Amino acid sequence: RNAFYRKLQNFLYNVLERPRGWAFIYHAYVFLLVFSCLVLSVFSTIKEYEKSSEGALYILEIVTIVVFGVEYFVRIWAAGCCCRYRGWRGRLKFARKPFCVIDIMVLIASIAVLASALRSLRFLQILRMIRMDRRGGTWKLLGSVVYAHSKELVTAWYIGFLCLILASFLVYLAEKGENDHFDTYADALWWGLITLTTIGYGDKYPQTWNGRLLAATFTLIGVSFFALPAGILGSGFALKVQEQHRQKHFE
Amino acid sequence: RNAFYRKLQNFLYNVLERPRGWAFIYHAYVFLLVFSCLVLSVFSTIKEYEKSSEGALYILEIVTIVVFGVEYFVRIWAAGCCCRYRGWRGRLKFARKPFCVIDIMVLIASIAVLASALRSLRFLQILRMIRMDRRGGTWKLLGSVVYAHSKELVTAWYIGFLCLILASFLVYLAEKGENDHFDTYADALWWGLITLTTIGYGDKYPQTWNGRLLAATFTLIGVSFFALPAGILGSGFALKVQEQHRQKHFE
Amino acid sequence: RNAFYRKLQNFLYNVLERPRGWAFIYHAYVFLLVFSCLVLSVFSTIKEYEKSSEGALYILEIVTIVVFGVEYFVRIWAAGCCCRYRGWRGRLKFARKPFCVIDIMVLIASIAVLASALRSLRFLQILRMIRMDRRGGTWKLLGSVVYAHSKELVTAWYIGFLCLILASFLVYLAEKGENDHFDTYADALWWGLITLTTIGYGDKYPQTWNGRLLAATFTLIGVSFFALPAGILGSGFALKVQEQHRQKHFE
Amino acid sequence: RNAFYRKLQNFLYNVLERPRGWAFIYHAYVFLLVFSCLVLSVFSTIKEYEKSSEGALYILEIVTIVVFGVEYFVRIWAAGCCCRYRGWRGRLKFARKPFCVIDIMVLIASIAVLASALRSLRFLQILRMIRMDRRGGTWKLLGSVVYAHSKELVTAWYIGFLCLILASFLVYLAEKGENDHFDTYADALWWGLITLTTIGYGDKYPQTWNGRLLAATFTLIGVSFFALPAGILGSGFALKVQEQHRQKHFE
Ligand SMILES: C#CCN(Cc1ccc(F)cc1)c1cc(C)c(NC(=O)OC)c(C)c1
Ligand SMILES: C#CCN(Cc1ccc(F)cc1)c1cc(C)c(NC(=O)OC)c(C)c1
Ligand SMILES: C#CCN(Cc1ccc(F)cc1)c1cc(C)c(NC(=O)OC)c(C)c1
Ligand SMILES: C#CCN(Cc1ccc(F)cc1)c1cc(C)c(NC(=O)OC)c(C)c1
Ligand SMILES: C#CCN(Cc1ccc(F)cc1)c1cc(C)c(NC(=O)OC)c(C)c1
Ligand SMILES: C#CCN(Cc1ccc(F)cc1)c1cc(C)c(NC(=O)OC)c(C)c1
Ligand SMILES: C#CCN(Cc1ccc(F)cc1)c1cc(C)c(NC(=O)OC)c(C)c1
Ligand SMILES: C#CCN(Cc1ccc(F)cc1)c1cc(C)c(NC(=O)OC)c(C)c1
Repeated sequence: RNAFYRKLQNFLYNVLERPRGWAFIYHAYVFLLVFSCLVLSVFSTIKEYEKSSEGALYILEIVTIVVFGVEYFVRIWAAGCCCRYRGWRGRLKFARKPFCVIDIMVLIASIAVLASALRSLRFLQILRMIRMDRRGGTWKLLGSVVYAHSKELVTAWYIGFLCLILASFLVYLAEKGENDHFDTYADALWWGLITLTTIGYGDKYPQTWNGRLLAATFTLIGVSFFALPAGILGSGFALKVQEQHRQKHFE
Repeated sequence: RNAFYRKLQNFLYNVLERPRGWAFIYHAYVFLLVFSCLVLSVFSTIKEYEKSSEGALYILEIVTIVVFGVEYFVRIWAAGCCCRYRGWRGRLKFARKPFCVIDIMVLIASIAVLASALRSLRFLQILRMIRMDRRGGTWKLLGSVVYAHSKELVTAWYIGFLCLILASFLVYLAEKGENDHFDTYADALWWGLITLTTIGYGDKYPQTWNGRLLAATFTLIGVSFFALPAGILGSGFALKVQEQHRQKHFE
Repeated sequence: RNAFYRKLQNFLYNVLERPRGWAFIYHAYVFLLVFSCLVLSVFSTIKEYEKSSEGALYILEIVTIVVFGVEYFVRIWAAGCCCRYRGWRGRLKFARKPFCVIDIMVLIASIAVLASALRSLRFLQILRMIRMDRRGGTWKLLGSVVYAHSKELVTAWYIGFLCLILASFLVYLAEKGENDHFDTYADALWWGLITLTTIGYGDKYPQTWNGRLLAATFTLIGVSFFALPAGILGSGFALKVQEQHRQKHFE
Repeated sequence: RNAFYRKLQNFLYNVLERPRGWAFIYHAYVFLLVFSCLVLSVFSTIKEYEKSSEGALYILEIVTIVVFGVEYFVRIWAAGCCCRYRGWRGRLKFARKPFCVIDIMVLIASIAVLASALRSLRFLQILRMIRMDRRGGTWKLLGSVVYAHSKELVTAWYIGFLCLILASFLVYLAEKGENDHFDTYADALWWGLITLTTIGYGDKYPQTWNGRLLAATFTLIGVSFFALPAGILGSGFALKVQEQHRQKHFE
């Protein structure tokens, strides 16, 4: 009874460790559970709906603690699949990795919390969401694509900042006394930031003909130069996928 | 008198079934008719304009029922073009497909409705709009492009969610008591969602210097990381078109 | 004295007709003049600043009429450069083209107007702006790129429309009586259109927990599926430039 | 003691002049210092927080003056690294370049200012931010990419302007008397500009059924044709990076 043993250990370590396919289904389900916990906590932040929120949240938190403990133990057991971590010493030295210790300390802290502390619960929940990666692949990919396109990101940032400063100063000059919205340069800078991002709250906006005339040009330039970085990064990601796919199809 | 018979049957089945060219003109016209029906229903949802809207909608609904019935019958007849569905048995077994039964049940239901029920009319109208595809090609193309770029979509979603949570929490801390807009963490989360998408209703916005200072950075990051997915998918679609066009030109 | 004659005629026809380089400077200057005329008319639409607006606009309109007449006559004269239009008969038959007759009728109409009619001035000014192309190249390029990417434009439009309808209906159901903003389905549709485009006026927005909860998902999907078409078309234009540049460098 | 001399001079000139790698760390730190100075000035523009703002700003301005003077002198000394600028005459003729004279005059002016003048401080601070490039590389790259994609930028601008004019005029006609927001054509143009950019202040918006019906189409077209330029430029930048990277990898 060792062929089935090794088969199961291999498959379980592969699914729980770096997955590639349908193994993501389990990760999606556990993510959905933790997300439901987070949403219930957010609902518990209110007074009207506090009752039902805590009623569900208590049992859901117990369930997620049970699930996380079981997952951690099965991961520790299946760690013997890799040729490096073998035996008692191998599994003992496996735990020294940052993420395993993070997991064990996290479940210890949350079990202590559950057994005015909701702030700690929020912190631990967002930290668990941070833990979802477990390998920093997202950060590495983002850093690679950002470094590849550093020159254009820098030029876009430079020109956008210059346009923001110029537009804010000109509008502040043109509407110093005729509009109470722009009473200090800080207010004009806030207006420029909120308009060149196209958020447009509406709390501030030019009213004199000078301000509207100057905006009709400077906002037209600034909106594009503020949307540029997202387009650059999206095209970078798409081109990287294209090149990777063609290269992998070659070999 | 069978060469013309087969010619007409072939051409009509090709036009009514998968079209490639000017056949889309008829589809566009029928879509325009159903869209006019939908708009008239929306106008009939109001009390001031109920009279004229209903007066037009009755006859337009009758016309569209007639058109859909004629189209269904001619499609059933022309189904004999394909080598698979032939004869009485072939045409009888043709109707078992999901979309043909959907069409027949749909026109039956709408004719029954026309012969406080406007909710059913709305449901059936949006269902007809769903039926416009008839092959799920849109869904398949979207799924293919999404699967191809899954890694970058995931990284963008992860970083955007983290930025949203961090910004909302920091602003909520900075404006707990000095601004009545942010009285619960749910309100801060709503503000963050509405600002990082650049919708910017204006119902909530920071007013203290802390909130504005923290936004000036976190919204700058979050707006880009929330615009990223659309750019990624658009570039994916464009690159897919380029590769498909070059490949088809090769052969 | 015929080498200089032909040299000047060739150069002037090339600059005035399809330009390629610094010839665009003259076009830019004339565009700036007509744009100034338009802006002065817009200022004349107001009562406070009517005086100075008309004072400048009268002389500017006279100047632009003079310039347009001179340009039309010199174009007619230089039309003899092309091997097709030659001599009296050639130049007479040249005028039959749609744009030349448009220009002559336009300057006739504007000279008649200048010699409560400001509406006609606005119409003729926007028409002159339309005339700026003179070849429909913009429309042809747009049509080509749109036709190339028709399938993805259609899928994006389909999914975006479905998302808009679903989100609007769900929010209307969730906020029929608890929010006076959503009192008819037309209002909910207007809100959905204004939110999925990220315009976000703020005149309408959900207030109940149901509406906010449903928006937190449906707007996240819809904003991306509404931004998709612009990204698709921009990537199409960029890829077309890349391919054209490489092809021209090949030959 | 001349091998170390030349080694240090070479390394310092390379780091202070065109950098390529970790040399950017020093530039980032000096940028952070000047940015802190700017933010403190902006805070000093207010009356409530003037005290602490000026208290920090005085010493920070002294520190930045010291740093800039030291940097200028060390740059002048290290200029001897280049084979062109050598000796007393070489270093003397080095200063004639626009940026060196700009820097020396700038530090002279700021030292004079520090030894109701805050407007001059703002001007000199934004000018120092302008000086951050020192080579105009950002402007050259932007100009190159803009020139490469000139045709599509022009077509997008043309169609977007036409759509803006048409939509504004139609909405103004449809809401001349029933909505006080649109009382002059200038107001309608302002509304169109603020809506087609998706800024959406909310100060103006259609209320009659005509205006909403016409917007539901014209804004849908205009939003895409106004977002087009940023997407075009972003894709251009990404494709330029791809081609440059492949070409450099070739050689
Ligand atoms: C102003 C501006 C942009 N920034 C700074 C910046 C970057 C990203 C941000 F998110 C915020 C601020 C910037 C601009 C330039 C030209 C350079 N180049 C340089 O100094 O080399 C001599 C550098 C090193 C930084
Ligand atoms: C254009 C413009 C403004 N800037 C530059 C800037 C910022 C702060 C300064 F103090 C000075 C210059 C800018 C713009 C965006 C969209 C982002 N976010 C982003 O790129 O996400 C990927 C950032 C990080 C900076
Ligand atoms: C937080 C976040 C994003 N999401 C979830 C998500 C995705 C799309 C949505 F639209 C909404 C939520 C996410 C993030 C990561 C790193 C992973 N990777 C992983 O767990 O493998 C170990 C997965 C499987 C999902
Ligand atoms: C960035 C960001 C936020 N997220 C990720 C997210 C969402 C919910 C969570 F609970 C957790 C993480 C996000 C953003 C967009 C634009 C979309 N829509 C889309 O991509 O359409 C193609 C989706 C589906 C998710
Ligand atoms: C709903 C939706 C989109 N539209 C219509 C549309 C297009 C552009 C607009 F700007 C507005 C409306 C649409 C959708 C599909 C699936 C098809 N395909 C089809 O019928 O072939 C069988 C067609 C022909 C049109
Ligand atoms: C997604 C979405 C909505 N739709 C589709 C749609 C429109 C009307 C219907 F009645 C039905 C379906 C849509 C979206 C945009 C941005 C545009 N404009 C554009 O693409 O400019 C290039 C158009 C022309 C249609
Ligand atoms: C209207 C419009 C766009 N513009 C002007 C413009 C450009 C950029 C701006 F930011 C602002 C205004 C424009 C349009 C066309 C067709 C041409 N072509 C031409 O005249 O050749 C005969 C030119 C030379 C300029
Ligand atoms: C589409 C549209 C409007 N236009 C064209 C236009 C402008 C003024 C006119 F008077 C006439 C035509 C437009 C749009 C944008 C985003 C920008 N900014 C930009 O591209 O940054 C890179 C500019 C410079 C012009």
